[PDB]
Amino acid sequence: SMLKREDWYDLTRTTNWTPKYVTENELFPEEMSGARGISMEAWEKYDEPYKITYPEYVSIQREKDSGAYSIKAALERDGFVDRADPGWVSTMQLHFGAIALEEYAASTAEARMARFAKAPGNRNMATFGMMDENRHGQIQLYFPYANVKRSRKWDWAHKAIHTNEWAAIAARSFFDDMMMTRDSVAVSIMLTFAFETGFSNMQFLGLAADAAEAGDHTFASLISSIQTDESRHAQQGGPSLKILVENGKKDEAQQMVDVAIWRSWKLFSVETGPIMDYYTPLESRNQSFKEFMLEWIVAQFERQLLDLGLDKPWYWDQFMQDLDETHHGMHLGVWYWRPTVWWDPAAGVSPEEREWLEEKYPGWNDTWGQCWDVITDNLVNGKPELTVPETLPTICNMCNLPIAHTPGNKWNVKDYQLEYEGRLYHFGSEADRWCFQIDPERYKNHTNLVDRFLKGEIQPADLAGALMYMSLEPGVMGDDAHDYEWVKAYQ
Amino acid sequence: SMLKREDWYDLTRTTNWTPKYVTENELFPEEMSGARGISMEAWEKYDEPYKITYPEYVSIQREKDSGAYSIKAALERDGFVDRADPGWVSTMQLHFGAIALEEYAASTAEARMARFAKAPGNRNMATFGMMDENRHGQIQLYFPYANVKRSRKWDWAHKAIHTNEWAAIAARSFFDDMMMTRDSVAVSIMLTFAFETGFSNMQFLGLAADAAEAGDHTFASLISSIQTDESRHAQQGGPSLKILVENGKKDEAQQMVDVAIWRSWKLFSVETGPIMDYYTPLESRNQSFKEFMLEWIVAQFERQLLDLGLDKPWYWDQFMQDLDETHHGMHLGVWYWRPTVWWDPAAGVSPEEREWLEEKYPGWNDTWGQCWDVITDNLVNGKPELTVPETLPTICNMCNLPIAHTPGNKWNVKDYQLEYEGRLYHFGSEADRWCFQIDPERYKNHTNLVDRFLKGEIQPADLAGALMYMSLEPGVMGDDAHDYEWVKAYQ
Amino acid sequence: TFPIMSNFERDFVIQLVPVDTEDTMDQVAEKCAYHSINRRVHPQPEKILRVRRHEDGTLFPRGMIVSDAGLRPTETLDIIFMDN
Amino acid sequence: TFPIMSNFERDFVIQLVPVDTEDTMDQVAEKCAYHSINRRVHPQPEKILRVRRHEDGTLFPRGMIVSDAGLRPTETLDIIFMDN
Amino acid sequence: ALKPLKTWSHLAGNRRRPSEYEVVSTNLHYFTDNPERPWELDSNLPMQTWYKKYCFDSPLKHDDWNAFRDPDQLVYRTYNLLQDGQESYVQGLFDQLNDRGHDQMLTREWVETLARFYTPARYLFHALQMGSVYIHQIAPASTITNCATYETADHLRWLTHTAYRTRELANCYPDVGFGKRERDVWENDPAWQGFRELIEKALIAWDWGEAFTAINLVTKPAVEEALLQQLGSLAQSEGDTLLGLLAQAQKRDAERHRRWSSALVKMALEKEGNREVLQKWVAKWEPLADKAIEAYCSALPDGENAIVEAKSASRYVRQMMGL
Amino acid sequence: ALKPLKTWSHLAGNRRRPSEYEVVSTNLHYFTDNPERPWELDSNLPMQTWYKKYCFDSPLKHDDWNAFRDPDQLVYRTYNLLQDGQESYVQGLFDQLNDRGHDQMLTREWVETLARFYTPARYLFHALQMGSVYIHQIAPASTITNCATYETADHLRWLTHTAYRTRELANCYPDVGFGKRERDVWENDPAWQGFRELIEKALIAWDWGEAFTAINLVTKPAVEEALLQQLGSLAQSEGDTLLGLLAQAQKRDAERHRRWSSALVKMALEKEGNREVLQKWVAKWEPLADKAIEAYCSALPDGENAIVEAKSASRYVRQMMGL
Ligand SMILES: [Fe+3]
Ligand SMILES: [Fe+3]
Ligand SMILES: [Fe+3]
Ligand SMILES: [Fe+3]
Ligand SMILES: [O-]
Ligand SMILES: [O-]
Repeated sequence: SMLKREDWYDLTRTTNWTPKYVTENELFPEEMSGARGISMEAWEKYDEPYKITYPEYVSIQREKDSGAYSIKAALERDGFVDRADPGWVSTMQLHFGAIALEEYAASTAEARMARFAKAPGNRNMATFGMMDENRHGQIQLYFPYANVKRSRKWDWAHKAIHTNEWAAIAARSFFDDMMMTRDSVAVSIMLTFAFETGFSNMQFLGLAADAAEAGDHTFASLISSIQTDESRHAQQGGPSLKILVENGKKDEAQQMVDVAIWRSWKLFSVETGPIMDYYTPLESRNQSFKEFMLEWIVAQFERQLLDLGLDKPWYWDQFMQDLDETHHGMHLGVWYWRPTVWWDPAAGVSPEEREWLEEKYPGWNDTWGQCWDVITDNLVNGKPELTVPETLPTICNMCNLPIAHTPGNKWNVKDYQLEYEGRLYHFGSEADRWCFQIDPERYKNHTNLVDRFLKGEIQPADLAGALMYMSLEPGVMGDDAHDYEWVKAYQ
Repeated sequence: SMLKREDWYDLTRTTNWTPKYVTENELFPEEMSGARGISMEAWEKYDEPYKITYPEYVSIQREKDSGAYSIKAALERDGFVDRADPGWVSTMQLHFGAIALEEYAASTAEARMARFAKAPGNRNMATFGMMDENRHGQIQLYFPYANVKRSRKWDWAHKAIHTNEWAAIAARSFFDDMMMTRDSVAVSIMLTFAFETGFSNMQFLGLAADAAEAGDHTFASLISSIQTDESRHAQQGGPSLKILVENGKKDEAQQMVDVAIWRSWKLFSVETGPIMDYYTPLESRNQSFKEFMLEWIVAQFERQLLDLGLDKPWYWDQFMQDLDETHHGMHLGVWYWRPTVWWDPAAGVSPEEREWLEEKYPGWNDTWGQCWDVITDNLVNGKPELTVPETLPTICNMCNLPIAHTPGNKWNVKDYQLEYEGRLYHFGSEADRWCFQIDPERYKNHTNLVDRFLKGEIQPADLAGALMYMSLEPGVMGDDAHDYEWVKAYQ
Repeated sequence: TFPIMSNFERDFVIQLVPVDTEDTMDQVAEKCAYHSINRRVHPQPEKILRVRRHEDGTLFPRGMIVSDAGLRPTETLDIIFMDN
Repeated sequence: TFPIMSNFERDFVIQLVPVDTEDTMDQVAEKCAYHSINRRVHPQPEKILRVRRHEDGTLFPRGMIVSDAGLRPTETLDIIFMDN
Repeated sequence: ALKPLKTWSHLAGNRRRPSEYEVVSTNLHYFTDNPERPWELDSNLPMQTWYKKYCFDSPLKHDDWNAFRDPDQLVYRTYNLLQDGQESYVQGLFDQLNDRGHDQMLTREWVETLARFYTPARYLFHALQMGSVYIHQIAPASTITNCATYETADHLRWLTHTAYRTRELANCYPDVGFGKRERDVWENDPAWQGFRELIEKALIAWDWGEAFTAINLVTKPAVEEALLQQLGSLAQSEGDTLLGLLAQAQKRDAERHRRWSSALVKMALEKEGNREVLQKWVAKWEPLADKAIEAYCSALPDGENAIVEAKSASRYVRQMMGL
Repeated sequence: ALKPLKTWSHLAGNRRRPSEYEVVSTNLHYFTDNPERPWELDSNLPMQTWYKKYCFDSPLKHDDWNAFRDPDQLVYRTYNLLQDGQESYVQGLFDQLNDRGHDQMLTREWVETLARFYTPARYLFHALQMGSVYIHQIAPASTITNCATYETADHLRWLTHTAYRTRELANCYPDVGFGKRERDVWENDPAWQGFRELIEKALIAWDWGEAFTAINLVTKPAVEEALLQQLGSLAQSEGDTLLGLLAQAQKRDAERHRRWSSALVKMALEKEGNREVLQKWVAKWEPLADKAIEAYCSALPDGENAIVEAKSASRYVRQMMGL
């Protein structure tokens, strides 16, 4: 006979002791634990709501890989990827490059909590968390590797985060901030709660649906499998927030959440936004990126925050408005500067696409449309060179993303500048600037790509220089995904 | 540490003993064992060339199902089957109905050898054989069951072999002859060697390729998985033939092979033939059914027979010629009598289809084309009723398939009639008639569908009567697969 | 009422045809044609349909009746095109 | 040679524009336009391009030169359409 | 026009969405469609006669044998999940007890007991394999057949354990005869003859109901109580920890065969006359079992007790079925 | 234009088509790209300082740590295949020995030994889990990290066994304190203090090379020789067959950690000065291990011998690495 889990579970996480040959602070250094003056005993209240034990883990996850990997081997020799919509191929090439190594990096973050959390529950869950991201990183390398002979862009699944291409900088800027350079409690809040529970879970759901809809079942299976691992470790932040709120730190807890969500949203608005509203074919589109944000992301956050005794962040209304705008900026930025990324951006401004854009976002043609008008005439009128850039946009010093917003008839592009210790910083929103102001020691001597350019760190100090600096050469440098085929619609 | 298989394998099959409380003949009754006067000791020479042991089996086959079933669950909600070529859907509906319950029946056949073989090697292999067909039957029910709400034709995966529809009779006529009603040695020869090793292995390969090519990966995975189980038990016949030849029974061994192959070929020519040359789309076609027969079936048989000290069967040249003909007859029969089967036959005589037919089979339009000409005019000229029958074709008393052959300008349709004990039998070939003559006690009072009709066993004694007798009602009764859409090509 | 098996010329398949013991070969031929002519075989109206016993090639005159033919029930009959 | 950040009217994005310390506002405007006009913004030739400091809204005269503007390196500048 | 259904047509009135077990297992035999002519061939073929005689004319009768349902509800897919689990455990045992030199630690006396009482079991186990596989091919319904199918695989499973451990023992003690001597032990040792007679005789009971009783209700509990329960206990108390665990392992399979056996008997009892039919077959075979348990257990240490215990434990199996 | 490649660009000159292990495991850490500023933020962040100090400035040096290769070549997929196998075996043991009432059969004396010497191991095992997971996050290469990743999972694996068996023991003997008493034993029993001091101290060695040595080369063989080898042998000879097998099981994991440890040391020896670096760390920590093996094994029966055996077996691990 076997015990029922409930009967012996607690003993798995009954592992705290009172050190004696070294001191608590030496065993649990504050910079790594973030115990915040709250006692060991009070951290022992930490109670993960989703429980699992080693034998369950290896059994359940053995089956998950069996599936995922059999699906891939079964579908490999049909090579779906050779005949997929190219906005789809692009979606995939972007995903792998932006995520694979960061997923792997996430295991270190988990390892952070696994050693340094004073909550024994957290330490164990994070060990499983640590295994989870070992998987994600691993599988999200194994999968793209099937395509390395089709194009060098697939090498970026590995290489991207080893480069200074601007998107990779933006990714690392997010991740190192959220999960690599903070204490254990912090990571539990900023990564597992704010980012994984708040964004990347629901994103992965949508991404799997879209993969399916596109006829890519290898990828649909991949993504959906990974997604089933999420809540197991994504849960870790909640209990931490409970302890913090119940013990005199509601504000500190608030501040981390405020920072973690804004930073998540910015990165989300360049990675998911453009894909939803521009790369996925018109007839494959269930809802707008704004619709998806409001349904599956925003309400949940409010629900979570309310149940935890926290408030909506100060910037929440701004964030609402920004759903009409930010990602359209991000997409225009990416498309216009398309030689600077490692996938082919899809324009997504055909007439039919444009009425859809106009429906989901009333005022779009009156604003975003204007820029695209000029892009379009230029392409009709055999002047394609005015659709590629001769300079570098202003980079936000927080999110490391272009500073961009409404154009056209409702022009509202702003820079939330800040002078600090005789250096001028640039910020793409009030919130990005605020993130620096609450903790400047943390960002102060970081330099964005533009700073580097300006300081003589990029040599030759021209565009071709910036291209080598960013490890990009023809063949990975991105161009229009449908090879301009949407232009024929205007002649 | 573990032993290497080689070291202890023999002990798994060191299981014969000399009975004492009952007699050998009582323990191994000749009608069930077919020991043929050859001693127990001499049967112990039986040495299966592919070896496996219980722990290997359950481990390896656990993984096979994990895969196959995950592929199905992953692809289910996309419902490929709703948008597949209908010649494909038909191919599937025919396959399941003709094969599923017979596969399950094959486990009894295996069980036959597992109890009654005097070769201990055979008894064990047949136990694994018995498990194999338990799988095949089971999985080939689980899979079609996903479609029961799409059409009642899918119920035939279960129901077919419980009916008196003419194809089901033809199937059971083959299988009960080959594997259900013969002694153990016999089954090892006629089923595992002649049928499984000789036909159904290579067929399954082709069927999986075709499934893939059609964009049906659930089915491609299904078929190819089953196929990997084949040689494990398909091998059983060879060693039996060796023992028989080495011991004074070359002729008996010959005769079984001769019978088993012809009977296999006839059934093959109505099940696989039409599908290859008519249901699969023109541009999906790798080679002709005749090409496939010569490459993957015939040469192998000659190789097998030569290595075993046996001769090519007496009818071999006839069989060669018949590759130009038989299946075209079978397909015309099936199509013309399409309300009498449970899938929609695909005509496959569009102009482009017809030049392909003419290339693979020079003389086709001059012969088979003639009938199709008349069918075609009739359909152009708004007389569709002359393309459905008012009588029942002559059934062969061996193969229970229509008696049919070349039409048109090279007319060569023959009946190999035989009067025996004051009853007249009809036979679709010299070989079918010969199968009866070498062993008439085995077929004598069997009645084909036509015999039944003629004797008053089908009531009402009209076509609608024969339809109920065969359990067929509108909704499963078959019609033209592409709903006549190929007629537009002629106006 | 007598079952025979029709092997119609230039068709691909032998069929069950009920005939009458009283029928003439001519009338056998007609009853057969019904199931072959204009279904899978082209008419030949410069031609005459003859009836021969399939097993041995024996040609029956147009005018003889089934009763007198020496036929085994279910006997196969070739139905061929001729000028006489 | 002086880096500024161009926030061109009706464009969507701030851009890095090298200008010269010697340039007039007019000539700043021109160097900016190069990267916005006919790329993502429609020309307005009944209009005059003016330069204002983004942080506080301060409008520079067409004629003043960069040297005299009080600009921090990398300062963001609004480039707007006017009639005077 | 015939409408699409929610499930297979034969399962169409059920209220409960059928399960995997039901969908892949039920109403599969077709030879029972034409009791006058089981097989699509001449009706006087010896195999027609054999099924008519030994399946259809069985005194053990029911209107709807296809109604039978395995309590464990095994299908192929779940059979291999189960047994792969269980096999990892037993192959685990083999691997790790080897490593530790478990065979080296056994006494000369116990090594002699193994050769006499343990090894030759490959013959008895293979005989049950042949036994259950005959039930398979003559049972009147696919769900009965399947139970027999899996039990046949378990019987092969036990044989395989025995074959494997026989090498290991031969490797450790080359002068005992392990792997060479067993046939003569099986054929000539008084301890075995009880069983050999039980099983040889049982293996020629062709009637399916009599096959089921003789094999699954009479012979199996006797073989299991003697060779698994009594030998395993002995093994454990004699320092043979491998075999004590091995046997307890194989007894899991036995408990499962008993479960489905019980289920079948429960089902036969729905019909008047069947208890009497089953009880009569039991009374014919029980004496031979008694002889088997007597001849074997008595030659063990503490012999008389092993006989008493095994006799009533095997008896107990049938009492609980109501027989 | 850049041509498509046969494999990842970083693996491009190899001759051998890279393996799964290579494709998913190699050159993954990015914080080692900018030793001056590991992380995409300000370079004076405490975490910048920590990696600079404890990863980059390690006396244990190599030009290309990314060249490291796990001898067992574990990836996540094959880690779970392996351990699910091994877990079926151990959960098998638990299930079947229970069934048999194995805990009931143990003597009062041995039940006391378990509570003192066996149960409190949950603390020591969890401490190693924390130990190996720190190596993970500060090792200078993804292939080193991965080895530590899986070993952390094994450490949690051992803890979990211990936690489980502690309930079972508490269920069988409610008046012993199983599950309640262990912290006080861990914290206050002379038998434990050797180890507690070894591990508490080791857990604050931040330098990755020193962490690796202190944990994987010094502490682990001492914990493994004392708690698995000596306690398991004792268990077996004291009639505790479960724990004798359990411990032999967990020692499979230990042998694997030793294999990769050995591989790493072999690799460090390519570079002059590293043997001296490793030997110096060993000489600092070996005394604390000696104290651990002494304090623990001496309180066992036949105590002096357990100390001698464990001392030289753990020593042996390092001698074979050449250290
Ligand atoms: Fe992840
Ligand atoms: Fe995650
Ligand atoms: Fe099969
Ligand atoms: Fe087969
Ligand atoms: O994740
Ligand atoms: O098969």
